[PDB]
Amino acid sequence: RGSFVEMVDNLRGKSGQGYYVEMTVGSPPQTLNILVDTGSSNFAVGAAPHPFLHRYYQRQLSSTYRDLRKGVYVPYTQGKWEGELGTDLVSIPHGPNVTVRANIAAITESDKFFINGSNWEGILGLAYAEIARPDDSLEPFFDSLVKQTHVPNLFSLQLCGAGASVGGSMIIGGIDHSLYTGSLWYTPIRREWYYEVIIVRVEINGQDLKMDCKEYNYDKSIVDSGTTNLRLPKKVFEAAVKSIKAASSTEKFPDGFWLGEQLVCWQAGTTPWNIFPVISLYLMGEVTNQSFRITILPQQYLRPVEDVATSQDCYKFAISQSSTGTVMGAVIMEGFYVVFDRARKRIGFAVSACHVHDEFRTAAVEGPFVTLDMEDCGYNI
Ligand SMILES: C[C@]1(c2cc(NC(=O)c3cnc(OCF)cn3)ccc2F)N=C(N)SCC12CCS(=O)(=O)CC2
Repeated sequence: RGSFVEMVDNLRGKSGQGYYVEMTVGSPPQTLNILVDTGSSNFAVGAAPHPFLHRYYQRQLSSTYRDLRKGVYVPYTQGKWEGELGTDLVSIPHGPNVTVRANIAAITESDKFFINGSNWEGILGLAYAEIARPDDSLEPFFDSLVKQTHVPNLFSLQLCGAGASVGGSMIIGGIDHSLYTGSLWYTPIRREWYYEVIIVRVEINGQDLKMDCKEYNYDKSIVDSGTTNLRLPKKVFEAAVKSIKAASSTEKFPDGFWLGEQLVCWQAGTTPWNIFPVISLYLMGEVTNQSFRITILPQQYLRPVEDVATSQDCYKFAISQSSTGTVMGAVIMEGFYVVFDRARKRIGFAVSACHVHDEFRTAAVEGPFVTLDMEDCGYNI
């Protein structure tokens, strides 16, 4: 407990292409890069020679593979992934020294699932059984790991981010104190499906948005390492933007930029960070009527876009509207060291030692604060 040097820096990626960890599957071990995803619950890997993929899982080569004789079909708005369920021996080379028999969805067809140019071939769904596909009988990887080893029921993420290569750490079964400054503050996991949390108050540059409790969590708030943006519910997004525009009145920008429909650029080394507000989410504390506050910088919500071939320091506004509730994606998580305390049904937040900041302002985790009716920020059908 406390120092996990072997796991420090085990996360890699490219800006906007997520964070991945090296894993091995089967015997002999087939190495794959796997996207760390706290927003889903399936261990799903490419199993066929899709042209975008560096490699893929080849079941024929593995003496420990076991077929479950069940397909799985996961559709969504932009496309789909489908696969054949099995189990096999799984390890994380830069994780604990254990091998687990876990479920593997072997991907055999997809549409707009894999990213062209990316270096990952699969997705580690780290959320709970209730949202595993096809159903909650399919035990998620982390449940198998805890059930089969002496690994504590906890993991933490330091997602580092650029300011294009990213990095960070996934501490399996513990916390590394060198990855954060100040103290951890815990928010309760409302229900064990996604990592669900309750946002209790929103401030832009210290100004309360003044909306009802309930809107911030309509229909859900989640902590999601598989989403880039801070995604806010429609009404919350509107009020936030009105406020951000107002705070950034010194320089004007087209209306499309705020909808992430176009980019905006400055001359190199001359970004006016200072003209942009801090954003504060207050989270339900551990104790009745107690809350804490996390604060992100423009360095977190203005993402550097290197990819633009039509221009030779451009940025994307990475706060966006949602119909699925609040999603605290990379925009949030790049500010903090995030502890998913599954054992104690809570998520810790602390200032990330690696978060990108300037000489003037820092990402912050502050408390305690007094907030009443925090249960009422929560949503029910
Ligand atoms: C499985 C999935 C997913 C995420 C990603 N992410 C990235 O690629 C990325 C990129 N950059 C990120 O941060 C910045 F690096 C962070 N995640 C890819 C495939 C997926 F299948 N996981 C998520 N947490 S939400 C989209 C989703 C779930 C909902 S759904 O089924 O409607 C579509 C797919």
